[PDB]
Amino acid sequence: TANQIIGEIGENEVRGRFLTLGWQFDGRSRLEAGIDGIAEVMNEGQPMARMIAVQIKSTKEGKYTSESDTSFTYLLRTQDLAYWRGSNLPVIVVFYRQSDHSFYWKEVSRDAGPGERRLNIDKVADLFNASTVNKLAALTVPKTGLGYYVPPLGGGEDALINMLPLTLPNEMYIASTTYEPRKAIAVILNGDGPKRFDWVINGGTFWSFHDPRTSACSEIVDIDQVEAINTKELALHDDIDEQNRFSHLLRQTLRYQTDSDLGWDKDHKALYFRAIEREVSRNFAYTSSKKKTDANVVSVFKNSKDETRVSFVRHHAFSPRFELMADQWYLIITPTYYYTTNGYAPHQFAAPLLAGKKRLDKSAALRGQVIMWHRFLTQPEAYLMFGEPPSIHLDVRVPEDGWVKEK
Amino acid sequence: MTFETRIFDEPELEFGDHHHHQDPRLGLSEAGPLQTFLGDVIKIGVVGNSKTIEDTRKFIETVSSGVEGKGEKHPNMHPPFPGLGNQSPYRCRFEIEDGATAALTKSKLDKIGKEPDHYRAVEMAVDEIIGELQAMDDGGSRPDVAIIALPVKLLERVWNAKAPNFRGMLKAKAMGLSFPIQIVWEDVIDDKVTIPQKVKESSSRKIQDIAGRTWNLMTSLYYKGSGRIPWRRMPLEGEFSACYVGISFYREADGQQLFTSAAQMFDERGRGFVLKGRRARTESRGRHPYMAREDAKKIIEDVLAAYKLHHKTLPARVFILKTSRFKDEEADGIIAALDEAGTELRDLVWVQESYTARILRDGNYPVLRGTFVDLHGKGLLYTSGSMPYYGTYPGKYDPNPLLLCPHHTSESTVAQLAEEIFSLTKVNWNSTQMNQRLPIPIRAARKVGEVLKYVGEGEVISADYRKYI
RNA sequence: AUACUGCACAGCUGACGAU
DNA sequence: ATCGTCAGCTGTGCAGTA
Ligand SMILES: [Mg+2]
Repeated sequence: TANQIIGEIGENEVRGRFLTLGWQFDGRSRLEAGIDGIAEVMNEGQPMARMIAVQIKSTKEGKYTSESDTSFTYLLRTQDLAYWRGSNLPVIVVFYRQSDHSFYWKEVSRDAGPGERRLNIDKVADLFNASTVNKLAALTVPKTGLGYYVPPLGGGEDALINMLPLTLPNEMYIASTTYEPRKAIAVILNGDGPKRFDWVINGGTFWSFHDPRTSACSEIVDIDQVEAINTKELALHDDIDEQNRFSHLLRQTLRYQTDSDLGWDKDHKALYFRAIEREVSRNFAYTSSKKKTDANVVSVFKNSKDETRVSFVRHHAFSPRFELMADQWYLIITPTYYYTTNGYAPHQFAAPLLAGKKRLDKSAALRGQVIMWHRFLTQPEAYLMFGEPPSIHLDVRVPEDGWVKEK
Repeated sequence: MTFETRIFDEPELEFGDHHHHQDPRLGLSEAGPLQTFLGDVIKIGVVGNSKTIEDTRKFIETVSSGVEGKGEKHPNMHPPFPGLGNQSPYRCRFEIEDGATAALTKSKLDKIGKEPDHYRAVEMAVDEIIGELQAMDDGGSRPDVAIIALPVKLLERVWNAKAPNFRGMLKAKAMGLSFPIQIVWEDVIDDKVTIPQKVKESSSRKIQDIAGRTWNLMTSLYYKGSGRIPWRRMPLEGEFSACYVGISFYREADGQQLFTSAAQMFDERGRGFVLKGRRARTESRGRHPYMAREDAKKIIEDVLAAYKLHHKTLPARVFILKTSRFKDEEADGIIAALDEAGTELRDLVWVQESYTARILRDGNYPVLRGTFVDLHGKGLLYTSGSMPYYGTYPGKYDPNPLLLCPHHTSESTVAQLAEEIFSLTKVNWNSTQMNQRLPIPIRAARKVGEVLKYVGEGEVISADYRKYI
């Protein structure tokens, strides 16, 4: 016939779809009439003898019963529920649509008093895949009995580390000079030109990377003892105190660079940036590659009891630490919040709402926060540009696809 | 730069009849403890009020027959407690004897309640409790472990509403009795009562439901009373002989003095796992967390002598864990004190709990337990995380992972040592929880230091670990 | 004080720099 | 004897872990 040939196609091809993973499938004899070949779980090719009975059916082509782009239903017979009873192994049923080579399955846990039969397949979340197999594979373990569990089943994932590859300038300038830093700030504060700080006065020496003569730093460097040196020769030291001096140079270097909007930060967390009139941003345009999305970078939330006054204003912040990585300097980013009264004083109470936000939070918002917070950071003397955080490949995959979301 | 990563399987622990399981509760339920008890009864004593003695008896008779856990969402996270009857996990009975019925007097609690000097209230309360316990130990009614469950009335006039502690000097004084003690706040034994907290006096403490407290307290009582260990980490086939030492730090009950701490464990011949402390106090030299030379040398001499006394042979490998920086001030002393005794292998790992960088993955869940990344020598290891067994994440935020910094004198690679301490984290005899984060020698040394913080000079310390958890 | 994790705050030790 | 940068150490506390 025709549909018999379609069915004998479908059983072999769903055998292959089971065979694309470690999910060894076996056939059945001729006279059964109600259950087909049986699937056995193996992790990484190693068996542990967990069984699932599978029943095959297949069509050729066309729109199914009430078929949509996300869901489609089906009808089931009446005399098969006795064998579809939730026996020692669950009876997963599968259907084939040949046109897009789709193998549909829906969960069969246990029939009960309703006896609704039928089937309620959806297109996206109930298809044969290598991504949602743990939810597929967590069926034979019953609710009763403890100690039974199934490990993660194959697959992989690429995670990332919150790090910034910075692009440092090639050269910087060393200058031996007078005007000790308290006198230096006392003479540089009353200025209207480029009184910009990117130096450390240590042992009466300047160690700047921008031109000291061609700015408002002319009086500190004077008119002589100005030279240039490449950064690579003096980057490596045997003295850890000198490495701490270079870290001081790096921090004061960025203190120029990250003084973009409202920097010049007093705590160990930098980036106090904000707005001027409404104290909101609604910014950091993350264009991505399929759509752009915006998030409340600077947030204003009114108190519950009184609504006409702004309770607290929210900003974002991070703490750099300047760890070199085998003669290579990266910036370590540690995100944190910044509740503020109006922009200049710490808030009276804002801790239990941050803890409440963290209580309903996940780690999904953290990673998304880091990527949107670097999408702005990639964009005169300051380069103000940064690279891309590295990504790593995990041997195992988290079984969250087989679990329910937290709250 | 591309960073290599590693995933370690969840370790399995030893139990009775050569069993191996990764869950202490299930490992006790299927197999029983690693060492059984020749006797069949464990005697319990109660100190406190008459109502507290009553509800302690009610707690024992309530959990004797078995009490179920919590909701059905995570059956592997809250297993039922099968009681102390025919199918006991410990295979022993737990009885309260009639001679240990220490009831306090309301006149004394009115007396101490007076708070002219808060310090003398704590001292005289603890001295009277320890005197009564000593009077109980003298007679022919010696218990095995004493529940000294405090009442709300005494504690609220000594801890919150008045600043010394209670547990510290209390266990510092309960040191000559031939049985340990266990403090039980009144909420554990009676769940109807609600005890308010100190600072947020409107708010109050929240606890577990019934059976998790039952599991933890029953395991603690069994280990304290019998002295036979419930479980130990399974040794690997064809592995060398090893010895684990840990070093922690503390500050005394004064302004500017730091006194350090240590702990030690190894294995026995047949089936066992010792875990002790030291009988000698540690003095102070400065305020940085440092070790000098003679302190580290005598620590190594003590641990090697205690191994040699038990196994009749020196160990082949020494594993040391610290908390502050492994510098050359004490590493020379450690290495010299090892090479005078001929031990070949040597590992020295600084543990950092103070980092500033994490690892970010797709989805709403963080990385699993035991995820390893190698930062060119640094060994960043997530000793907590999601669970394929508990089925969820037991927490709120991203966990702070351990940072392994092996000393350059160490022998093994950074990936083997992290797997070793990953096996070592779950040897906490305080509770049956799986999500341990710090390793057990650092935890034990922290407990020893917290007890020794308030010990008066000239008092003999006990190496028995039952007086510490 | 039946355990454990995260937030928030305050203090002290060794190599750094000044009026 | 304080002060930014530095990296880290301990002390003493409050939610609930799905
Ligand atoms: Mg305890």
